[PDB]
Amino acid sequence: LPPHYRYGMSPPGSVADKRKNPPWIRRRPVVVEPISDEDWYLFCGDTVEILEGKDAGKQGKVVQVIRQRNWVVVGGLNTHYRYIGKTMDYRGTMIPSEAPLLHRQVKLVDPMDRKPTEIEWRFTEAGERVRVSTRSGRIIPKPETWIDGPKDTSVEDALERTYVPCLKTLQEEVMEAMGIKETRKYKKVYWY
Amino acid sequence: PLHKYPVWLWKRLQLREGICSRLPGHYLRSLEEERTPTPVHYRPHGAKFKINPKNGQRERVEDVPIPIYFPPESQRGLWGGEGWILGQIYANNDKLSKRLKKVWKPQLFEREFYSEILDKKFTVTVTMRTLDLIDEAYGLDFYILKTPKEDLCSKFGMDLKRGMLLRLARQDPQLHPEDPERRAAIYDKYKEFAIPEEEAEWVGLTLEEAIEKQRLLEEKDPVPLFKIYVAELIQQLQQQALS
Amino acid sequence: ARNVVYPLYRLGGPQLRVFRTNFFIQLVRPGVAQPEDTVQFRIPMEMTRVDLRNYLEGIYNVPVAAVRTRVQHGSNKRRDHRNVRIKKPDYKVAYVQLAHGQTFTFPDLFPLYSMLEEERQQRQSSDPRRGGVPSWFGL
Amino acid sequence: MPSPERLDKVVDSMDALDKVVQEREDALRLLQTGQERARPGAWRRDIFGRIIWHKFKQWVIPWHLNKRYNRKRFFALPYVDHFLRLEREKRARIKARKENLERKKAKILLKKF
Amino acid sequence: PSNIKRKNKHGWVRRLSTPAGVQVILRRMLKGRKSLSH
RNA sequence: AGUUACCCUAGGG
RNA sequence: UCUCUUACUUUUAACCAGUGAAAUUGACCUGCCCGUGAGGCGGGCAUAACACAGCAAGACGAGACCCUAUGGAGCUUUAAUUUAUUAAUGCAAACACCUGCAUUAAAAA
RNA sequence: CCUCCGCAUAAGCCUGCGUCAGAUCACUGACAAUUAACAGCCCAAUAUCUACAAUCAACCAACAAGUCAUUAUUACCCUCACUGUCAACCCAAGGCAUGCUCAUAAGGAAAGGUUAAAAAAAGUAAAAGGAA
RNA sequence: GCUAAACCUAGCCCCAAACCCACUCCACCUUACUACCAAUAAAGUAUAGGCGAUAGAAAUUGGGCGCAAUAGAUAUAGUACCGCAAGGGAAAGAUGAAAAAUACCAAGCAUAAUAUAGCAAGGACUAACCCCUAUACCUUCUGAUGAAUUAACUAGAAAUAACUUUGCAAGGAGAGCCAAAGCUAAGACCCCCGAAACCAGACGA
Repeated sequence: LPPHYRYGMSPPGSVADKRKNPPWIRRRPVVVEPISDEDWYLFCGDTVEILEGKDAGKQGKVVQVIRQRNWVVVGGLNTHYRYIGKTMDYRGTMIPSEAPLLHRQVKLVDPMDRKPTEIEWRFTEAGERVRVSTRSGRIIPKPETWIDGPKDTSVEDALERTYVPCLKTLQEEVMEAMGIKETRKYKKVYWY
Repeated sequence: PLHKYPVWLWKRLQLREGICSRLPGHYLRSLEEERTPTPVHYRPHGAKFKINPKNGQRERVEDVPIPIYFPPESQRGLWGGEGWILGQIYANNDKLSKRLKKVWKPQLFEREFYSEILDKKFTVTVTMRTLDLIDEAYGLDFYILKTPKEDLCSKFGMDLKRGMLLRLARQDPQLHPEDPERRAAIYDKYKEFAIPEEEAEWVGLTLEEAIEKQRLLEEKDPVPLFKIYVAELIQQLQQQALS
Repeated sequence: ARNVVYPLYRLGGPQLRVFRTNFFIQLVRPGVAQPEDTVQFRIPMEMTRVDLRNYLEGIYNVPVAAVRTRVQHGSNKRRDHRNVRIKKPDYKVAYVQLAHGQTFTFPDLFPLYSMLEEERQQRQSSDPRRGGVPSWFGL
Repeated sequence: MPSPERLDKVVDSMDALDKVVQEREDALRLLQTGQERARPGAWRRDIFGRIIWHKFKQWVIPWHLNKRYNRKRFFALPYVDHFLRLEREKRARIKARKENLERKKAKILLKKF
Repeated sequence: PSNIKRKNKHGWVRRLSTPAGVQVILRRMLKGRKSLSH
């Protein structure tokens, strides 16, 4: 993907993205404040409080994070209205649409105080690093079966250790085990 | 922008960088020397100062060596400190005449000498001046081990020098077999220029030749990790045993 | 194997063996009418005819009677926004005639909306006799 | 395509298998021979004066009677060093531009925030 | 037009055959040309 | 020192 | 060919439809006679506005020739002086080749 | 109704009127294809042999004097790999090597519609005279 | 109201600092990208020179009053394109927090063709025209040249002396230099485009 490529709500490869960002656009880049990977503290599934714009003071859940633009999409909040399925003769159906919010316009919420608080990333003996609130010494945990198929290896077969560490190459082990015999000896050649 | 270092310092920087840095110190010193070859094609001034007849005051005078072009044939032979003078002249020694190109070539003589220390008849292209420094130095041997690199200005001269100095350093019995008294006589005759063998090994080497020697010297087959690990395991067992 | 140096052979030397083959293959539907015993493959450029025969015989236990190969030239007649030519890669086509009177035919592979559709039956299209007056009002 | 993810998964699995076998091969080679690479090679200096890693090929005859090999020049004549210097200066220019542009971008970032 | 003629006069081998051709290639490499030869 | 119908360039009539 | 041109056909052309350049262009509300020095000045005269097709009298549009430059280039020589050289000689050096110093020519500046 | 063109190979070019879909006197995206017997791609050494043209090659007929070949000893046992193969095409804005057909079995279309002015171009016919 | 206009930021420039680059596998000197065979000062002083145009020592001393898409790199790229080759060498983009929300201004025209007469105006006028007055401009001659039009770009660079204004004053000046009111500091003077040639090294014929 080209440099200064503009990240948006549609995923970087989608049809809407190829339409919005064809291979020949050169727009003004967006100034995103550099937040280190270990300084980020809003995750998908997090409950958050909205400070700015419409829906200020309402609490929601982080549905998507676009970390390339310090963006959090709070599901059902910061919402305008758009029509979908606009055909030639049908106006389509109106639906609520979310606009991204910068991380500065969103705070995290304690599970018992239910108030917006600042967060630091403190080390814990049990867990090497975890979030903590500032107003209180409370940790905020990170939020969010199967059937084996005809071509899925069982865990019992997958984890079995059949490897005996030896000083033979795969070629040699396979030749010995497959009973391939070779009496002809390699005649050394010149390398240069 | 600007370079950190002047461009003429880049050769000197390179000499301290890699395999050049790993060369013997004495050889790098020999490369570093810049001392001036003795005047051959120009007359040096008597003194540093001189009173000119024009204004009658004393000024300092310097001798600016005339550039000498040494054709590659000179490196095979043994000329003096002399070679070609690629210059210009005025048509009839008058500055109001045209300027026209001249080359001054030496007179080459295909003479034949005998190196006693190397005990060999060498046929060499020389100059009359070479014969003169031969006479003043009392022999090809003394001439070769006396005359410095810039005054010799010959690769063949330095090959002879390196051979001679190695033969001295090695105390080599192969000069005159079944003839020890003459060998000792010749070897004592040149006790003055006795040098360590390591120093004699790198004498007269062009820089590329020295790099080639060094890269041979430090070329070793990589020792297999098997014996390193075996020795480490043995050492650990020794440490555990003493516990 | 592709993208490897092959050990050089000299007279009376061991057989060259490949233990984990590196080139992969697809059998594609012919674009034209072909005999019944002919199977068409797309094949890497380095893979030879003997290699393909041995590959099928060994890995897939397919008895192969004949193999033919051609190199298909990909088009260079298409350009970027920068008027720079875009290359469709060249590839190798193999035609494998099966042995023992066998036959191959290419198999017939490939033989949120609720609310949108439920409102799609609730058009209640504009009545011509109303003449543009909104139908929402109960008056 | 019905499910294109499993193609990527198969490719990743085969890359993993290649990595595992290659690790074993190089561990054994380091143990027995001490060499770090399977193919012999050297640090040479081609006609254009640049240092390259020449990888060796397999031949039947030794190199001194190899007519084609001896046509190649693994040395640079003194007319190359000027071009080497000019390339060095071109690289220096590109680096200076890059580092300066990074610094300007940092200034802009600090201005906005 | 002839491919033999073209590769004979302006090709890589003909260029590297002489110091002048090596300098042509070096000039083109400094300029950043995509095609250094025929 | 001649010469240019091979002359050439900047201008002028 | 001409006295001496005529008829026909095709192309072109004119009109209808589609597509659609270029040189050119100070601005123009762009007349005639005479005079001065001519669509534009002076004196007379004329004079509603508006296409399309024509014509080619005027408006508007190369190829030469001479001179100049304290501007070039080439060619020929018995311009300047010189022989860097190349061919010869003569003399030095060395025990003929190679070198240094002078002279004579061709080809040269 | 034209055909002085055509069909192959070479050279050159490089997917450049195949299918599906779309936009634009009235190209883009996707998919598909040229399958070797033709043609490229050759040759184990060491010596040692290679005077008498072609032209129906027989006379004739000559000068410019010619386009062609093996032997001895030694070594030798594995075999059908690789590559070109498409088109309405190239070079310039008319030219093009070779073979085959010498009007075609192959290949094409001079008229966008009308009118029937001038001038212009080409063609045909022209009394009497026939270079004025 | 069409055509259009407008936009800031990609990047770049000059410094400082610091001495840079170069083997995933594979292929590449054969027709390349082809597995494999015979500081400052001394000082513009001494000096050199058709002693002239000019040339000229030494001893000695010690981040931004930057550009911001015709700019700034040629650079969106040494790409497209041109050339057999060496080689030459471009143009251009702009919404917003979200696209998982689609007005007003060049020339040229249109709305809206024209009416005796004439550098197209000026004086006027109740009144557009009618009346009166009015030889386009620039350059070069003493008094033919160029230009369709719009937008952008586009052309005076040197402080010796002197002068003015300060400082200090027989001294001035932060070494060196000058001084018979001088010395120190400042200010203020010297454009753009446009040959044939010659030389060096390549590339083709």
